[PDB]
Parts: sequence; structure tokens; C-alpha cells
Amino acid sequence: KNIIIGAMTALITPFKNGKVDEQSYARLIKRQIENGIDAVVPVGTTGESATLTNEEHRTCIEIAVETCKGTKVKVLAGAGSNATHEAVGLAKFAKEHGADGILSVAPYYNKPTQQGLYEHYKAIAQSVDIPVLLYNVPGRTGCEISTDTIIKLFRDCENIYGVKEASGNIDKCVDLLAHEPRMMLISGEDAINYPILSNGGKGVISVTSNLLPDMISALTHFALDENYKEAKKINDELYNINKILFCESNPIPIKTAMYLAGLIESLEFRLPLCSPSKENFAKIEEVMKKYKIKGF
Amino acid sequence: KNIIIGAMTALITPFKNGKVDEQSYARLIKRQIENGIDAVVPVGTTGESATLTNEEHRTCIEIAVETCKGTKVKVLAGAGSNATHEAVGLAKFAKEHGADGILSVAPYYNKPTQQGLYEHYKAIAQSVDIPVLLYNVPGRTGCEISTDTIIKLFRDCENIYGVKEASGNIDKCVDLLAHEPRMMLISGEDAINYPILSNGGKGVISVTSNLLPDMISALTHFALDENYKEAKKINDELYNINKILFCESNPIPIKTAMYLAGLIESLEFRLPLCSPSKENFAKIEEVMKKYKIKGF
Amino acid sequence: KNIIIGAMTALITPFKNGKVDEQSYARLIKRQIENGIDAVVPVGTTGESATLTNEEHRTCIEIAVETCKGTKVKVLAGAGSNATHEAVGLAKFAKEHGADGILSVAPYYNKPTQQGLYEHYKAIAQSVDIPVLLYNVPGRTGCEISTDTIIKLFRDCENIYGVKEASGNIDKCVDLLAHEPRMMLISGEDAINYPILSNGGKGVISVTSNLLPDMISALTHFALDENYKEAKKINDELYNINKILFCESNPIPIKTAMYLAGLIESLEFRLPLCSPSKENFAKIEEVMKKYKIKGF
Amino acid sequence: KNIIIGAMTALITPFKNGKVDEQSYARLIKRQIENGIDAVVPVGTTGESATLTNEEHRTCIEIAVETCKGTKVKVLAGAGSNATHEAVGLAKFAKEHGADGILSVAPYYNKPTQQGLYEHYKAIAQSVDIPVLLYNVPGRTGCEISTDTIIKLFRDCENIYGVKEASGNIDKCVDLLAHEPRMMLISGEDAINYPILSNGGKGVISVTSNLLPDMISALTHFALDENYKEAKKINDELYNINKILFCESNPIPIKTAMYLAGLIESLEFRLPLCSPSKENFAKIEEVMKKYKIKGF
Ligand SMILES: [Mg+2]
Ligand SMILES: [Mg+2]
Ligand SMILES: [Mg+2]
Ligand SMILES: [Mg+2]
Repeated sequence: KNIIIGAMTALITPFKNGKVDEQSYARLIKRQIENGIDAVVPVGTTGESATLTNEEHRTCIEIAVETCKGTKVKVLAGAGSNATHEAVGLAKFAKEHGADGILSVAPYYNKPTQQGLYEHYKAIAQSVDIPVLLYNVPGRTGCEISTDTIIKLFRDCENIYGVKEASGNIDKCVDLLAHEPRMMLISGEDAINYPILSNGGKGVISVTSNLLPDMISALTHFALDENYKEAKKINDELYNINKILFCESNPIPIKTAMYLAGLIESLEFRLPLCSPSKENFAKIEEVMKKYKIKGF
Repeated sequence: KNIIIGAMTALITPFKNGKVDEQSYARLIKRQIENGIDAVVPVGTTGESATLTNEEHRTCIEIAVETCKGTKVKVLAGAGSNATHEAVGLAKFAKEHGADGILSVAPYYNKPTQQGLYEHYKAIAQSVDIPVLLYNVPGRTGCEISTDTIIKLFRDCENIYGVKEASGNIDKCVDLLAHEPRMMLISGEDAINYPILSNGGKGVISVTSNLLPDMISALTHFALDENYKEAKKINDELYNINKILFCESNPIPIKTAMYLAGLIESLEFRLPLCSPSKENFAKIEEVMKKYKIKGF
Repeated sequence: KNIIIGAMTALITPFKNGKVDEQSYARLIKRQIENGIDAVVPVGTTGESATLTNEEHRTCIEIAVETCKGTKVKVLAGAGSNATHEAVGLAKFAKEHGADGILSVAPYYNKPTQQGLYEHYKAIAQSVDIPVLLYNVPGRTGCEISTDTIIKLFRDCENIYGVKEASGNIDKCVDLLAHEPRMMLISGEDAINYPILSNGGKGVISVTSNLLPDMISALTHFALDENYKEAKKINDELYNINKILFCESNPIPIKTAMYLAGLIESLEFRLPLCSPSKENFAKIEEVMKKYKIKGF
Repeated sequence: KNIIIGAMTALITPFKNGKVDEQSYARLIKRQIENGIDAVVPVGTTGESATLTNEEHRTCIEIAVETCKGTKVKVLAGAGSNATHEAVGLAKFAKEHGADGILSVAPYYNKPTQQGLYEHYKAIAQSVDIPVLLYNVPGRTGCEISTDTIIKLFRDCENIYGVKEASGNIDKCVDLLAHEPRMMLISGEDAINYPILSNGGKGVISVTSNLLPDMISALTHFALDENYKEAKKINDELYNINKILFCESNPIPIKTAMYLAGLIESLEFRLPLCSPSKENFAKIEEVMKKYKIKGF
């Protein structure tokens, strides 16, 4: 199977006067490339996929593909939906814009059955010929892609090559790689990046890497090269920022950090997302002061 | 305040050859009207809002508005979204096409803060001049509208008149009606319809009423007239069907039941929703046999 | 079946210089009797069952039996354990000292199966000839007595006449009384006393009644005679004190309230229970000011 | 600090005709010693701590002390309670009988506050001069020892040297060892033994080692020797048996496994524990079939 692994970044989508800041988006993606990042995830959950239009979805996938062109950096485009017909459309569309693969979240809100999840993802995989990475985040979706459903999908469809897990369940991460050791388990939970990698995980799709791309990539590459003592050291010193970046729902804290670090120009969200509490604003700024934040 | 209360039905949306069966949809809505139902809810979660197009969304709202014309039955249209801009658009659209009010579910998947939930619903409320009923279902949305947020919204925007609760939290319903007894608490959980009504709840938005509208109608009005013994007897008698109508994700069991009762011609869902088990199919069929299901 | 229903109080156990204040204990039970309480629960969870010795267990049961001598107030003695052979000893023993019935908590910590729970309670019921009330509170024990396990015990064992539910699950309270309407459902959660009573519950085992015994008894008997509007009015007015009495683990808040009201002489617990935070201390003093606390 | 780390076994307690099979106990403890175990834990939760008497508590600790005479294998005796005065007593007695250290479970059922938990363990630590290991298992106790409480106890009392964690929370184990890298984190969840060890944990207190002591010992020592390829290899192969050993409450599956393997002589529990369902009984024997169970 063709795969997309390593240190990956769920990119924020900077706004300026209600529109996508196409200059900051490109500037931010070349900052990721210059710090050892292996792939970028445009218009994911961290990029406020829910409040973006279809034309903004296309623009940012295109900017990612073009900014990475020539580099070894891959583009793993966010293309998911709780409607199967729409998920297939978004997958085909992503391929037409030059993405190397798609990240497809489990259908949210409507809670499909395990059988339905299989048929949902099977249709998506047969629409395109590019890698498909599943995204399991039950706290947000209200549903769980079971270990047997993930493995069945991995074995039955070529392009499904693994799953990005955000479930805080290291038991499940042992379960997966013990019954199907060939899949690519990707951490979608920054705080436990090292434990997932040390059990055979082959990458992360990180939120913290928006602010500290150099540290997240070093952590990932240390682990893949089996230097677990140096990988754990970075994971240990990243814990404080890893937790405070979720003091409120992602991506509210990370955009606050990016704005405070001067990497984005305005602290703008699209409703129902908004600026954080005054207390958490100070707590994010305080925790930031103990990390050296790479510039442009 | 303008209100929409009483016995209400979250309508299923029947499909035939992948398209909305517009003639059964109208026939089903007139079956609700003829059995004492006070309002119907088109294109809600039970109506598979997620897999419907904008043009079908409008079609089923129009069919609902058109068939309740001349009757006393109100149309509480489903118009919610995890994007405020679309939720405002969907709300304005419902009013322009004759809906009497909107049911607006809490933003799903994206997890807005309580502050963000306030600004989200405030934008929807200021967009229209028809009643707006909040919908809290944390198991599906991943977020919870706190009691203080609901009460703040009820007091700050007048078209917001209450909340539909599917939370399995009778403590919260005591909390709500003890600190703000003027709001309209609506039961969104058929099994606990009576406890919610007996604490001051003023209506239900039911799933069971799709199959047994006469029984749910009697329950609601018995309770509203404070005949609790006669209301509770129906609630106790409906418990068995109330539970198994959720043996799989709603609306998988109720559509199965409607098909088994012969009220729709095809047992079709749109992926990622699917037909249930062969075993869940048989236990839905068994429990149905202990109830009298009115025909057309 | 012999039953013990109505308004009941989970008695606190006042300490003085590390010993049980035996005269205050009697005085406190006499304040309950004079304010319409129907039964008292010595050596329960609210009475710090865990940190009392067997001889203090006996002393407090005997003081309760002696103080209710001549009155119509029943003694529902706490006699539970997660070791069956000891739970049987405590049940036999409670009867030998004049208790009218026993409240038996579900085995904690060791998490028995439903089969194990069945055999546990069957042994206790066959050990004595006084009414046995099961006590289900999964948040404290780590296990749940299922609806079918409760009903099987009610039908198979003569002495078992109901359950005291502290599970925040009004669905389960519909489940119980719809499939077995002859059992005595007792509310073990003060905030939802009225909803449980309005569904057929026949009494409460209260914590707040330690502070406001007259108000809890008025609520109970209003509800039992069916004046539900009068019962709900008291339950709505009691919500604030009912919640703030659990800002920390029971009985830490209630003992603080009893001390502030001057009903007990010293704010003593046995470790690992301790005095509350400074902030929670102030919050209890706030809420008490909105209620009339009957003296001696 | 003096510590007790490495591969450890939470010993089952075999019964024969309602009595502790003392002879069989010693034979099983010497089977653990002969297979690389570094310490054994008598009368813990796996040993049915709740249903043993105080003198049976003494009997099983003493046999352990006597059977480890002459070996390097330590005795980490279970001596815990939800009553602090009893927890101090059980610790003193455990030391007076020759134990090398204490395992002290968090107070169950009575849910002490974080402040109360600190004073609880401080009393136990100041009671004895042998190592004290904290035990956090919130699913059974109903309480959680916060990370800050664990760290405060580690720094404030000499003999408190770490915590055993059974919380299914790999985030918390990063939290602990990143803010206090000097403590001894011990895994109390067999399925995630390696991830906890791979993050700096220095031992396990196992259930599986009752059945497969050589495999659990090899896993730990490989991990302690930083041979992470071989530690994960064993952990991946043990996942199936590790999970099926909790299809019912521990120690119901492990005692069933020991009986099926012929390592214990009768399948007896003390109520409320009992033999498993036939269905789960068959599932345990099946999963056992892919492992080599060392004899005596
Ligand atoms: Mg596109
Ligand atoms: Mg009309
Ligand atoms: Mg009338
Ligand atoms: Mg409590």
C-alpha cells in the first residue's frame, strides 16, 4: 500500500476580514516545510472545515499542493462528511486538486452503525486511487470506528492504509497493531504522541506543530529511528503546551497561540467558534513563554 | 412569547429509488394530523437531515407547510447547522416558506464553547420573527448547552422560547424549570416523556409517534390536563417499544417499524445509515405485535 | 410484603474528640421525629459508615431504636458490605437490636456480576425476617444492579420490597415501575425527589432532610397524596441547597451545614473525610441563608 | 528512596471447601518465583481482599513472607482501606509480619476529596518505615488520585515511592513522569503493560502473571533493559488473553483460567463473587489455547 506517514500538521486557516488569508496560509505552510515536517493537512478540523465553503475548501487544498510542490512534503487533504454521497464527492474533488491523500473523519452526529461505517468508507475508497486515512474522534463525532471495522476496511480496500486516532485509548492502539501490524497508526492526540509511536505508530497529525513544528517533527523522527529516550524527552517537555492547547475546544487555543506569537495577523474565528476567555488567554500566553517559537 | 408545544412528531423521510417519496411524505403527515398530533417536525435528525440536499430540504418543508394548511397543526421545521452562517440561512429559509417555527440543534462535531453557543443562537434568533426552539443532544453533538446558556438565551432573545432535551438528565430539567419556569421544556426522549411532562414540561417531539401517534397524543394531552395516572399508564405501556426503537441508531429502528407496519413501501436509508440487523429486525417485529398500529 | 416508605433521613453521625457524640445523636433523631419524618437511617453512607467500628455501628443502631421507641417512626438500619458473609452478619445483628428493616448497599469495589449480586442479596434476605431495601448508587460502588436483577430479587425473595436509587437515571425508574409496579422505589437523590415521586416512587432517603426535615417531609406527603403542584413547588425551592450539599462528597457539605446552623457542636470527620475548602465553606453559608432551618 | 519495582504478581487466593488453601498458596507463590518474578502481592484485589478475614489476611501475607525466604523476591503486601485508622493498622501489621512494602488502594466508596486523600496516605506513610505504593483504580473506587496529589505525596513522605495505575489513561502516565520523573510508575493494566513501561515505568503488578508468569517477567525485563522490540512482541502476543481475563470482573476470569489449566484445584469464590457464565467460561478456555502455560 502507498502510505503517508511521519510528522504531519493540521493547519489552522487564518482569516482576515472574514476571508481566508491566502498569503498567511502559504507563509505558514512554508514555515512547516522549513522545519522538517513530512506532510500537511489542509482544511481539517483544526482548519475550521465546518465553517468553510466548498470554494474555500478548494482554495486551501490548492495552496497547500502548490506550496509543497517540489519538496518532499505531502498534502493529506481533509475530505470527510457524515453524508456518504458528499464524502465521495469531497474525496474525488481533493484528488483533482493535487492532494497526495485524504483524511476522512468518521460520520458525525447521525451515529452510523459499524456496518454503515464500513459501507461509507468502502464507497469513498472506490471513488479515488489515492491513499485514504481514517479519522476516529468519538468525543466529537458521537460514534466509534471499532477495531474490527478499521481492520476489515484496511484489508478489503487498497487505499485505506491506517487510521488517525484521537480517543485517548492506548489499549485500542495496542489492539490495532497487535491484530493488524501492517497498518499505519497515526496519533491525533499531541499529549500522547510518544506512547503511540513507541508501540509502532508511524506518525502524528498534530495541533501543537502549528506553533512548534520543529519540536513535533524532531519528536516523530526520533521515535521512528528508535531513539526513544530523546523522543520521550521532547514529549515530556511538550506536555504543558499540549494540554493548554485544549483548555478550550480546538482550534481556539492554537489560533490564540499563533496570534500571540505573531505568526498570524488577526485572532479571527468563524462562528460558532470565538475568542477564548480572558483567563485562558493569559494561561495560553504564560505557557507559551517557556518554549522558543520558530519564526518565518 | 409565541410558542409551539404539545404532542409533536419528528417525521421520518421515506425514500423510493434513492429519491424522496413526496407522496408518502404527505400521506404520512396527514396520518399524524388525523391522530391528534399538534405539530410535525420535517427534516430533523429522524428525517435524515444529514443526507438530504438543500433542494429536498425545502421540498419536505414545503410539503409539511402545505398539508398542514387549513388545520391547526403547526410546522416546526428543522433548520440547524454547525456553521452559524448556514444555520441563519436555514432559519431564514424556513420562515420565508411558511414554517411556524424552527428546531435548531446545537452545533455538532465542532464543539463551540458556551459563549460561542450563545452567539450562535443569538444570530439565529435575530434573523427571524418566528419561534426558535433549542435542541440539546450531547450524545450526538458532542456539546452541551448549559442550563445558564439556555436560560440566558430564553431571557435575551424573545423568539427563543424553550429547549428540546435529549440528555438523559432529569436533574437538568429540574434545574431549568426551577430557575426559569416560563420556558417551554420539550421532551426529546420518548422513554422519559412522562417524567419530563410531570415536572412542568409542556410537550414532546417524539420518535414513537411516527408509528403510534394516537398513543403519544393521548399521553401528552393527559399530562397537560394534569391527569397523571392516565398519562403515566400510557408511558408505562409504551416503554418496551420506546427502548427497542433505539436498539440501533435513530431512525434505523423506526423506519424498520414503519416498513414492517406497511406505512412506507421501501426500507431505504442513505449511507452511512443502513438497514439494521437481521436480529434487530426480528426483535423490532416482535415488540410491535403488542401495540395497535393505526393505518391510513 | 412488609414495607418501610415515606419521608426518611440518612442520619449524620456527629463526632466529639474522635468519639461518637451519643447525646447529640439522640437529639438529632428527636429533631427528625418532631418534623414529620417517617423513618431514620442510621449508619448509612451519610453517617460515615466506613469509618465507624462495629461497636459504634451497634451503638448508633441502638440509640436509633431507643429514640424511636413509642413513636411511629421506623428504623431502617444500614447493614451492607461488599463481603456477603459480613453483610449477613450485619443484617442478622441489625434485626436483633430492634431495627424495623435494613438498607443494604450494593457490594462496592469488588464489582460482582449480576449473578453474584443476586446470590449476595438472596443470602441477606433469607438471613432475616424484616424488610430489606436494596441501595443502588453506581457512582460510589462501581457496579449497577440491573432492572432485571432488582425485579428477580423482588419476586424471589420475600423480604426484599424495593430499591433506593441514586443513579441519576429516570429512564431506569420508568423501567422498574413499568415492569414491576408493586415495588417500592425510594429516591436517593434529593434534587430529583419530585420526579421520582411523580412516577410512582413511595418515599425518599434524604440528605437535605438532616438540615430541613420539615420541608422534605412536606414534599413527600404532598406527593404521596397526589397534590403534585404542591410537591413540585417545594422541590423547585430546594434545588439550590440540594445541589450545594454535594459540592464536595457527601456527607462533607451536610455536616458543614449542620455545624453552621448550630445543630452539631463540632465539625469533625474521620479521615479520609475532612473539612471542606474555604471556598465551599463560604458557598454553603450562602445558600443556607435562603431557608428557615428548624431548631430543637 | 527504597523502592520495589520490576515484574510483580497480584496473587490469587485459592479456596477449598470455604477455607484458604494455604498449601496451594505457597505452591503458586514458588511457581511465580521459579519464572522470573521480582515480587508478589498477597491479598490485593486479585486476591479477593474484601472477603478475607483479618487473620486470613495475616495468613496469606505470612505464607508469602515464608515462601520468599531465601529468594530475592519481595513481598508487596496489600494493606489498604477506605478508613484511615484501619489503613494505618493494616500497614503496621503487614510490616510486623515481614513484608517488604505496602500496596495501599485508594479509599473506595466514601469518595474522599483530594485534600482527604493526602492526609490519608500521609498517616499511612508516617505509620511505617517500609516503602508505600499508591494504588489508583477509579473504576472500582469511585475516586481519582490527582496527579498533583500523587506528586505531593511522593515529595513529602520518604517511604511513598510511586503509584500503581489502573485508569486506562495513558495521558495521565505522561503527566506523572513528565512532572515527577523520579517516581516509580507501575502498570496495573496488563494489556498496556508495554506502553506504560516504554514511557519510563519501572514495573508491573500483574493479573496475567498468575497464569503466564514467564511471559510477563520476560516482557518487564526486556523493557527494563531497554529492549523495546522484544517487550512489544510479548505484549502484542498477550493482548488476547489480557482482555479475556477481564470479560468478567477480576479475579473471576483468572481463577477460571487457573482451574482450566489445572493450577488451582477447585473453582471456588467467596460471595458476592461467583463462577462466570457458561458463555464466558467457554471464551476463556478458547483464548487460553494459543499460549503455553507453565506448570509447576
Ligand atoms: Mg474541493
Ligand atoms: Mg398553520
Ligand atoms: Mg381537557
Ligand atoms: Mg456525593
